[PDB]
Amino acid sequence: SECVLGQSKRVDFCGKGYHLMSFPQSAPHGVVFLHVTYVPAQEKNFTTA
Amino acid sequence: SECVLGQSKRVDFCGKGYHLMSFPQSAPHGVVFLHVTYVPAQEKNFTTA
Ligand SMILES: *[C@@H]1O[C@H](CO)[C@@H](O)[C@H](O)[C@H]1NC(C)=O
Ligand SMILES: *[C@@H]1O[C@H](CO)[C@@H](O)[C@H](O)[C@H]1NC(C)=O
Repeated sequence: SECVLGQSKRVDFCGKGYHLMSFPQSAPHGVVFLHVTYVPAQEKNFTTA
Repeated sequence: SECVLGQSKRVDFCGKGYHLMSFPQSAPHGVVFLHVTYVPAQEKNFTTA
């Protein structure tokens, strides 16, 4: 309900990183979610105020 | 806590649609929530960019 039908702000609920969308996949006696997430990379130091 | 005392962004948690607010009602050995919800209607196709 929260990952597939929507976008969840809950941290590490629908996968690590910032959630974008999820895709359900069937399995024997279960369900498999492919949690697409946005992971930042290669940060840079900056002076801030 | 989440539906009555506040507004829930969780999809299909506090009712089917965009949750506005909920109202609790007591019942024997349980509780009843009246989930007020905003569901859109009257769609119209439009070209987008
Ligand atoms: C920022 O600078 C500190 C010390 O100069 C260094 O240890 C750190 O790795 C730098 N971070 C990045 C992302 O370059
Ligand atoms: C939009 O296009 C579809 C094409 O199948 C059509 O059925 C529908 O009536 C159109 N308008 C609405 C109400 O979204």
